[PDB]
Amino acid sequence: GQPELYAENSWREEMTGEKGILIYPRELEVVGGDDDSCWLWHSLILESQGQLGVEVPKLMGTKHVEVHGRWKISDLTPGLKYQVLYMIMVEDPLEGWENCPLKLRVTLPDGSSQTQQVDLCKLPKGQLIMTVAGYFDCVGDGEVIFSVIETSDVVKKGLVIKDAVIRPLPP
Amino acid sequence: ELPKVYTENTWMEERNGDRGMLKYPRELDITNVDDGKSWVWHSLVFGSIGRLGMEAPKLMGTTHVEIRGDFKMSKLTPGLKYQAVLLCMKTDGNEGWDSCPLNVELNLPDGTTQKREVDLTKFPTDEFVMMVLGYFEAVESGDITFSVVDTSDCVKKGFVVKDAALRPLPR
Repeated sequence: GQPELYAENSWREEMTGEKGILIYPRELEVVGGDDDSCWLWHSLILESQGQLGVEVPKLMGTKHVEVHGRWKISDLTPGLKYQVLYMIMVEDPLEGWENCPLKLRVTLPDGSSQTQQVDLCKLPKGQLIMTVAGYFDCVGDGEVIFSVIETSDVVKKGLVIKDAVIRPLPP
Repeated sequence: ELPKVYTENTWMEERNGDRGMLKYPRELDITNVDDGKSWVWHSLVFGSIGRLGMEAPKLMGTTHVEIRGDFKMSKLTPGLKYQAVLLCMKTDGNEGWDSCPLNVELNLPDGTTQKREVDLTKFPTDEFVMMVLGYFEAVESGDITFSVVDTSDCVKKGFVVKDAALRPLPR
């Protein structure tokens, strides 16, 4: 079980060819990600399979939650509508999130922004959760930037980021 | 060695509770996968920094390709429309696919069966494809099974399985 196989973190829809992207959190920009009192990095396990091959950060107690991803719009399939997702999980101990929803944001090269909010206190703990950060049309150039943010004046813990996903909405 | 985050092989959409599920290759039934010759287990490495692998099988040379899996309807969202997929990759150096299509079947609890033949020469090389096993609307109970099979005389090479998934239609 030793030979390694390196592969691009992407997929193509079979019938129509559109490209989707997965971004693992080691390739995101995690503010304080190198500080174990802020984020502590874990191996993601599924007991019946073994390691899933993803190092995931768990929030350990910081007031400043800021995670950014980015992708070249021109690297995706032209003319399609795309959706940006963040796959997350909450786990005990959870703290600091009451009335401070996690903010998800997509910003486009024209400067426009879409923000969603997720109340972490209402999520079932341990479940992998698909959250929608926003939508964009694959036209033009530049980078789409997709973030999760909570910077209120309160220590937070218990959030795990599994990955970000940029997926096409094909016919 | 990293601390662990344990998962279940399902996910749920934050916005409405809709559920998906998936199975990784050690949870699939792959004929002869441990024979040391037909398939070889690789460490499948996605990402470029902080890389961990997942154990995944690569087809090394056999005439007998038989991949099967099953899912519980009760783990899905009743009434929701699903797409069943196999995330797989045709690799550089593949052989035998010119005259041997994969026969794909998705079997639903109501006794119905969806069949198709997949021409792997039309897949891109060295990128994962979401191969479509079928489409259905979930009900309360029952077993979903699928098979991807070819046992023809042609010696087949160069095919990696990542996972099988039942996902809500992307929207």
